Amino acid sequence: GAPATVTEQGEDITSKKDRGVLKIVKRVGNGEETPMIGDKVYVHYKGKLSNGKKFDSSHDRNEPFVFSLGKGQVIKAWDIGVATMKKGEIAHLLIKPEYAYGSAGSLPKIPSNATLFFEIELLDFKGE
Ligand SMILES: COc1cc([C@@H](C(=O)N2CCCC[C@H]2C(=O)OCc2cnn(CCO)c2)C2CCCCC2)cc(OC)c1OC
Repeated sequence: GAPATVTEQGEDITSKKDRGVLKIVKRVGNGEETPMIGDKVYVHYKGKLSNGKKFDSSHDRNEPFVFSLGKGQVIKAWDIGVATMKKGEIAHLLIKPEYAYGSAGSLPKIPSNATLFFEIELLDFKGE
């Protein structure tokens, strides 16, 4: 499935090169520009735990998910990943626990040492 394809073909977009965040572009976006730190960013996404026990979607609540890039408002993997994305881009990320909820997890929703998978669409970004 999509997670396995990322684990095999996905590009390592971490600075440390520890394969903590792997990316595949699934639909190529418009323009050359990607968002800067501090940009207000608008996305739709679907996400799941590797263990299969929890799934989440913006689409579920039908409304775009909005956050300020690079401010740690989301897990580190998103600050890294969404910064590589162009407007209109859809991407897959596979994320080791160190770039998500770590050894502590975020119980009861996320267990300790969880791997996460996301499908993300970058709708738009604006400068603060
Ligand atoms: C850990 O808590 C959460 C995790 C997540 C999901 C998640 O891990 N993320 C949500 C989308 C942004 C990336 C990442 C995250 O940073 O979640 C924490 C988060 C949720 N909202 N925000 C901004 C508001 O402070 C940050 C997670 C994906 C795996 C399947 C179960 C849920 C969604 C949540 O609310 C919808 C959430 O509760 C606040």
